[PDB]
Amino acid sequence: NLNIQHSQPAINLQSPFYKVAVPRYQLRHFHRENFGSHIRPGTKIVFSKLKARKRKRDKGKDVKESFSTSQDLTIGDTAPVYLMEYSEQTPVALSKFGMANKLINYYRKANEQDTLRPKLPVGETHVLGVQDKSPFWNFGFVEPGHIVPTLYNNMIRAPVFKHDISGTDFLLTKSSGFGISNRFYLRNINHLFTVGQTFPVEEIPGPNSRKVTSMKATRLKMIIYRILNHNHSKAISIDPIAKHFPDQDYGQNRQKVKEFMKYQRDGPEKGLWRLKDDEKLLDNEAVKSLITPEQISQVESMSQGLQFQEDNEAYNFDSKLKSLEENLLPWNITKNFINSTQMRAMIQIHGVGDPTGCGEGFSFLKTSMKHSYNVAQQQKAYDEEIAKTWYTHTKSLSISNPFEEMTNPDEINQTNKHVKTDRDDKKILKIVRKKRDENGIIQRQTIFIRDPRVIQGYIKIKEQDKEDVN
Amino acid sequence: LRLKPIRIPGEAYDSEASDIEDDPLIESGVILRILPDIQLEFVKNSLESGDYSGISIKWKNERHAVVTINDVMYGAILVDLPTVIEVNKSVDRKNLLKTFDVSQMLLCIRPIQEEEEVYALEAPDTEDLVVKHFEGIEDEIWENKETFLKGYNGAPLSDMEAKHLKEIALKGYDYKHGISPPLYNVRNRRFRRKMDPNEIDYVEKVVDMLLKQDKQAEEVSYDLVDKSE
Ligand SMILES: [Zn+2]
Repeated sequence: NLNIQHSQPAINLQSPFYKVAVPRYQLRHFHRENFGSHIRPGTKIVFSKLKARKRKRDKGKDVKESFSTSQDLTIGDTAPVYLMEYSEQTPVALSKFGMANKLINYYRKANEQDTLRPKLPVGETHVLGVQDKSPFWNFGFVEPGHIVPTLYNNMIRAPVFKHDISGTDFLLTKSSGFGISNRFYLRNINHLFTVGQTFPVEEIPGPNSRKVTSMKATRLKMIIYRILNHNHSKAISIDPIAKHFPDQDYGQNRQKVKEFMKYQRDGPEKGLWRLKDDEKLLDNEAVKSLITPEQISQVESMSQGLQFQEDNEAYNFDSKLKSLEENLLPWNITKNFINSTQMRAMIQIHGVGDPTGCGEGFSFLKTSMKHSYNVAQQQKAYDEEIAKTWYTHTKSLSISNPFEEMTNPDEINQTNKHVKTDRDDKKILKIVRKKRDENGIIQRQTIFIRDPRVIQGYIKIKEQDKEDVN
Repeated sequence: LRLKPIRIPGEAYDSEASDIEDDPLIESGVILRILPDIQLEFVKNSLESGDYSGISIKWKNERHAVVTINDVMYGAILVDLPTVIEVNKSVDRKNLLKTFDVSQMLLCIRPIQEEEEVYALEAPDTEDLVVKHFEGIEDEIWENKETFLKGYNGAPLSDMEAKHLKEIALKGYDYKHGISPPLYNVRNRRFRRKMDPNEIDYVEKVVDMLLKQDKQAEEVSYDLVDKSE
């Protein structure tokens, strides 16, 4: 079955793995952490032994049963490890701790009479009928009698490509928690896959999306039900909920609660809140289902776009490049892809929007339509360019030996070959500073800033700073 | 003693739940690449035997470490991969569960006789994405990188580090290739060019240092001028 079940820590939205707001560092460096900043210099790393994973333990067990605690998701065991290396620098969405992906080997029957059910050493074989639609919609294909291995989840779908790990490569992991202080493991890599272009199953939310704004309210419903289920009182105080929203004052805290609870003026319950029974109390176990880990991960992908947008606004002197990023914002891009998937729009397929820089990927930017016989002509060229790009894409990622299969492995991208290093004005920044110092004479320094990235940042602050008005 | 991590109010979705783990398991990791020496075959055997006594790693610096294998001492540099790598585990062969992400590689370079040779070492197939394409103004960039360089948790530089300060702060740490074959030279080949996060951080600091000097002065003024002079 293609039904996705995550581990328990994932469903629980376990802290610190899942947060309401991540620091901007983790937005700026997305799923990219500095391992060297968290090891104290002089530390001697000695490797510990792997905990044996009994086959009987996970035999005929569900995911959440197989992984009940964060300790079940350790790399400090003998369970095979799969490394999914993303070809995209900025994939649509990634998975957070505990979340499950399905490795699906799609096989399509050559004919109705096809009895074959091919098995690859890893992943689950899923048979596609002859008239069955493509798992990659109209942008990818599984040919009859062919297998196309695929990364499957509720957020994205992407082709994967198994490769050999260099015999020099190993996985060094650092583990701590469960009453135990940090220790290290050194493992062989069982499997290595290159993940192809990520195709969104679901849109990435926008900044002012009602889906995002409503999460704050849902996080409240959440806590309210939990507190109620604990005391059974059906009448509680607004005091223990307020500590979960340190930013909000008495007025805000009250206002937010009245979307759910009503105030008791007179009685034994006076000075307390009962929930309007227009809302039905959920048990604690079903209260977890109110927010999915996919939902959170989707918002972080959104916040990454937002962070990169404002990181560009301040520091990017390149007008043309800045404008490109604005057109590549994930909430837009992903949306247009879902449209094109429903024949409600089209994508450019090539050019600047291609995340590869060569022709080895898809551009998701929107293009116009599409007369009568002229649209059938354009459609044919469209459907052809798609298939053309798809096979170039999959062939490019199926490369075992770079130097023999690639045209020029050491070639340089268009966008990496020619970069704009100067302003439009070709000007620089001259700063004159007068600082009374030395316990004496006023000193004057004159400074020149040749870095257009700094120049742009300096001005933008000064510009907004120059306003103390209104 | 085991230090139980403190939760900050308003930062969690699992608050008020009973299922809460007090001390959850947090894991991080990087790729470790060693040279195709006769010690590679030693490592393979070690992992097979389960005997890890012949392998140790001394971390000397944020990006510099010493990998001793079978009494042979290796200089290693921690480099940033252009790709993000999801580490998954599976008991199913079918259902893959996410643990942590890998975006770095500890890269063995050459055998060394003394530990402080690592700082003089240069990581192959690496560049400096703060400087690249801006090599004209690289003099202006470097002196800021020397200033900004700090030790563990923002600590002042060691006597060791300050000696090799020029090498440490100015060498490239940004690796060219992914670990998978198709992603060879992916950064220069198969990436459409974007602003680098480590680049943005640098730009941000420079802007800040310039404004902090503006407050420390009495009268200040800035003007956009032509390249002369
Ligand atoms: Zn601990």
